[PDB]
Amino acid sequence: NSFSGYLKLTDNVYIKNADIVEEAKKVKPTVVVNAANVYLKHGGGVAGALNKATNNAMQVESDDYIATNGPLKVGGSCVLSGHNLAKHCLHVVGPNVNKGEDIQLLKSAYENFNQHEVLLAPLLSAGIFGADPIHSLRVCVDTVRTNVYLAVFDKNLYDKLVSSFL
Ligand SMILES: O=C(O)C1=C(c2ccc3nccnc3c2)CCC1
Repeated sequence: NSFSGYLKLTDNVYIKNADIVEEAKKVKPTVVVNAANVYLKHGGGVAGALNKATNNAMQVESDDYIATNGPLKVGGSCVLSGHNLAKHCLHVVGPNVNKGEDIQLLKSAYENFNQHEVLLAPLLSAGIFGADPIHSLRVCVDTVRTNVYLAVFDKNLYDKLVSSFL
């Protein structure tokens, strides 16, 4: 968990402008969080980038998980291998508010982080899921109590989050 160059936002939330894939390779954290969908189909965004970095090993494992256990629910999670990126990958489903999924489930999604002492993660429900990323950072800060290191790819978004917060 050799996190470097993070800005401390609260006693347990840290933020950096970085590619989460590169952070996972440099740090080899105990847990990397995936911004997943209920069928664990890692087609784009952060999910597609993490899967690509494992050379599809994450997708083959995810398919076997779904055949045995069924899909997750919105607001839920499962722990699978982190492959070459981490000891574990915590797959978490935030609501896709553009498909009518309730924004109240974004608190349930962040609650899954509390089963892990330290996590490297993206903001949930940002990008294609449609939630406002600054609102997602506020829910993370209010809900997560363990130590979370957030990676934000886009520098324009990172500066907006740091300005709104501090
Ligand atoms: O900074 C982020 O967590 C966000 C996104 C991201 C991040 C890394 C990605 N890497 C490759 C392709 N697409 C990506 C999208 C999309 C929404 C916010």
